[PDB]
Amino acid sequence: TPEWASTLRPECP
Amino acid sequence: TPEWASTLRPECP
Amino acid sequence: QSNRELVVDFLSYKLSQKGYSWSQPMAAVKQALREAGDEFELRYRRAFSDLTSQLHITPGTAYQSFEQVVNELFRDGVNWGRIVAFFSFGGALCVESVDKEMQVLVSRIAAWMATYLNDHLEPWIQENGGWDTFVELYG
Amino acid sequence: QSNRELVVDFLSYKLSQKGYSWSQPMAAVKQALREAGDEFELRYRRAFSDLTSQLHITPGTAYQSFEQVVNELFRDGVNWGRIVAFFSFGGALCVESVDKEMQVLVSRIAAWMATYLNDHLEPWIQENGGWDTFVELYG
Repeated sequence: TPEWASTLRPECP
Repeated sequence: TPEWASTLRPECP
Repeated sequence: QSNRELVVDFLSYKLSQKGYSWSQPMAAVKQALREAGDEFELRYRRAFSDLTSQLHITPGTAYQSFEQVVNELFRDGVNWGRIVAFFSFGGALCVESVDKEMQVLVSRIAAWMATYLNDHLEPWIQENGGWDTFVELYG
Repeated sequence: QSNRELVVDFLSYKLSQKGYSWSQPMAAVKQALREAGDEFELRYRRAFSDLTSQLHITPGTAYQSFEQVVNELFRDGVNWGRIVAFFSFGGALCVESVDKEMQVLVSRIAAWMATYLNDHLEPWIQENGGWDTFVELYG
């Protein structure tokens, strides 16, 4: 989801 | 099974 | 609910997706039990109906009435065919409940059956090799 | 081998035979976790492979090595996405173990994942409404 995807580190459903 | 069936009461895989 | 069953489902899905047919741990027990219960209900209808005719559930029925009927079924000893009948009896109690618009009773019947197995049948099952033995003898 | 898993499977089967579909809420959880893991591994492959590169399981790997890597995954807090990554991580370890003909490690990894969920993640899961919240948010 967009809300989960935004917790990735910048270097990295 | 025959061994399961043999434990039914006479009135009654 | 159960983290363990979630883990086992996901790992089996992932392995099978990659080309390794894995199958969950109790898949063979479930299949053998379903098969034996189908055979019991089809080929031994007199024995099936005798057992089901002994209890009718209402929302006020207590576990003790279920346990009363099942204790009678095992009075002359536990064996695997009587355990098969206990499952078919529980299943009949569920179908009857849904037939009379009391679907809420299904999860209560499941809890009764799990309780009876854990309290009354597990010592014999484990003594006799566990459910894996059931699959080895009849699967 | 759970008596309750066996009971729920038999009743669900017997009910479907009469035309009744007993809803299992964990069935929706299992399906959402499968789909979310597939999407994580495909849409975020760099995040996925970054996690899988941190550990390779051998028969000498101790649980504490898995726990340290997963602890780093949750270093900045638990969220449902990191929990998806955790399931995908464990599935990649199982696929690798089977690739290397070390199939016994699958059951070991499955036990480590359950231990980690129950010791580290279950209070957070409960605080956030249980696995039903995951289903509602994923679709």
